[PDB]
Amino acid sequence: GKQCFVTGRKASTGNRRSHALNSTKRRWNANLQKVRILVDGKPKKVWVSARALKSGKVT
Amino acid sequence: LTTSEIEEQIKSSKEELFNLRFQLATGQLEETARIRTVRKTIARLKTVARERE
Amino acid sequence: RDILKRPVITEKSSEAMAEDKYTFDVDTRVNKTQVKMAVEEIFNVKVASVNIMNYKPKKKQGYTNKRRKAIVTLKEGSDDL
Amino acid sequence: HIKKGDNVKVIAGKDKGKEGKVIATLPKKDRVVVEGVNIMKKHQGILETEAAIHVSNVQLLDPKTNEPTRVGYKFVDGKKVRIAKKSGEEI
RNA sequence: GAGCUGUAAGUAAGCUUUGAUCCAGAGAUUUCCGAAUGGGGAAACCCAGCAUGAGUUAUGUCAUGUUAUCGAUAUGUGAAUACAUAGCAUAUCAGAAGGCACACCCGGAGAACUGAAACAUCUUAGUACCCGGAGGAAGAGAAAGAAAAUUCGAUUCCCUUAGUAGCGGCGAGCGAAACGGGAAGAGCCCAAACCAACGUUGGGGUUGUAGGACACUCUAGUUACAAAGGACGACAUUAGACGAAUCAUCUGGAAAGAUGAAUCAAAGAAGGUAAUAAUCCUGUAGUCGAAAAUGUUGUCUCUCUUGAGUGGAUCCUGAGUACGACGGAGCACGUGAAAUUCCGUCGGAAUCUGGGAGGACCAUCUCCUAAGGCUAAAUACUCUCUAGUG
RNA sequence: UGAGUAGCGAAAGACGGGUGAGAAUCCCGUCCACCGAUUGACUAAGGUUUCCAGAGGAAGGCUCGUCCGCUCUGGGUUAGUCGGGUCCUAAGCUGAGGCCGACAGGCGUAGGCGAUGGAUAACAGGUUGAUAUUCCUGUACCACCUAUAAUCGUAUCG
Repeated sequence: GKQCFVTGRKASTGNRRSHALNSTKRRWNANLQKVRILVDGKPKKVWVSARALKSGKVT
Repeated sequence: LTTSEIEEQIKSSKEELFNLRFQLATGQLEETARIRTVRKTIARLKTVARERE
Repeated sequence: RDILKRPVITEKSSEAMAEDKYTFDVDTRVNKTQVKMAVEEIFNVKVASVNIMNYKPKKKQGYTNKRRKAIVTLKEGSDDL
Repeated sequence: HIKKGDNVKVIAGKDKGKEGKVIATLPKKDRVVVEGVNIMKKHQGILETEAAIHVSNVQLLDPKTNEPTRVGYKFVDGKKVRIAKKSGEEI
């Protein structure tokens, strides 16, 4: 249970390359932040991405 | 009849079978063909009573 | 009820212990309280005591069935089967 | 094919040409016991008894001329009947 | 249609033309463990609450039903704390759970021995294993496409193009596509502008040889996509029935063999029978049959149903999206002059006189119209069926 | 083949009777010898019918065998009080919600499970070829039910 609540942004997997072009598996996490947003019953604490929080939002 | 069908199976064909099995164990019961004949009589009585409901 | 299966006939049961004690074979899921009520209803006797014991399967390739024999002691009345 | 108590003739074997009455039947194995056929000697004194032969070794003679023949089924009546091949007369 | 009581010879007692056994389609019964679910537990065991019942002078005992945990829906729903948006209790539910087919399908995650005659880029390989979704198939699919012909016109699969173009410590090695010939073949529904109601969907409308809103001429389809709920006739599947034609002699313990004379064929496929059988047996060719239960369909029934819209000033489409930079992955193509496609992090367009593509990039021309969804057939595979084949 | 070769797993036996086709090896008796903080008498774990009786000698028993923990047939385990469940809890192991994790799943609260410990009512004799605080005889105790009599209540149970 680690993903944006307003979107589906999550982490992915890739490679780490060196000068000699050696490969090593790594992860690409997302910029998650704990925020309290309005929900129909009451506000709660959820994980919201920083991309969704841009241009304004309700908290 | 509902009651007659029950009465015939409970007191008869059940206590009657009790004597046959009891008599055989003691070693004084011939006519072995009378046990299976009564065993299947109860099976038919319980088949009509279950479908008649 | 249909809890008794077979009377036991042996030297220990018939020649001895038969003066006032009767041995039977009961179901493998009945306690000694249900054997006292069944004996009286079928044999019209008054039971005073009831002992029970378990037997395990015996290899004979396969094994014989398990048994449970009970001994009842009557206060008044006699079976005389 | 051959019913109990019918009259048949031995077509093959050591007693070819011996009329008899079937007195037993073994449909599970297709064998039939015919009186006077396949007598055997057993040890237990010596009690002579009749063995069973194959059902394909006996034929049914015609009622009119006693001639070995095959059985047919006309099935005119509600119950099917056995009809002699050589003559329509029922066998 | 006369025998029967499994494997199995016996020893017993019995049933059966009042038609037993046996075969097929429907119903009844179905102990305990096991997702196991009243609570425990060393699976097949032990110990309880509630309600209703018999039994017993009463206690002890017994029988039949109910009581797990999570979800979506009623009802009450008074705490910190005088709106209340914590908890907390009862009610309803063909709602979930677990199990397979060393097989096929999509997604997440992801090696090594080996080859390069060593070895790190590279290869073995997105292979083995693991996990999580399914379905009888899945997936993909109605052009922001392929191209350069006086053009074609959704997707998938087969042949060919071709070991060609190209990629590569340009080493080892990897490896296309479009045209052309085939199998199969139908396409549709939403958002928006707008017209009526007090964040239920009610109308309206769906796109490039530009559409719709807005102004304007004016008598069919079927639940396999395209909205979906039934009533109505015929073929097959699961027990069966009828079914042509041979007699002697010799050698044998036994004839079907040998020796003679007769026969049937829309039947000379086979298997048995005391030895090698078209005519002895079971069958074959051919021709018939279904209480009752399934499946495939055909008919009327049933529901649902208004289509061409010449102007054309004003209005409408899908945004933190398209795209750029940085770090990665994927396209035959290793960052390379790398277009086209994706993920994480930041910055951030336009609005039909618009926007995207044609292998960097610009101009001209040509072809299309992204940021919403659904869709059968041609293809892959075989636990286990019913007929067969070498 | 080696070869009728190695070996036959710590130790005291002798004789007289019995059985039988067959006796150094089985049964009975009398002497002798060995252990005796013990090779004796009871009991947990583990094994799972090896326990008793009659009948057997193919194979198994490192020889023999008439014998057996071997083969066949039929038998044998009795609890309100003894040891465990309807009593408690250590370690530890599992935990409604909850916290954290690519997927699985990892932690953890209330609550439960869990003796090797705590609580807790029976003793002495007799009897079978094979069971005994269980069966039997003689005397006890604990919990719970039912009916009938003592304080002539502003008690009693928590």
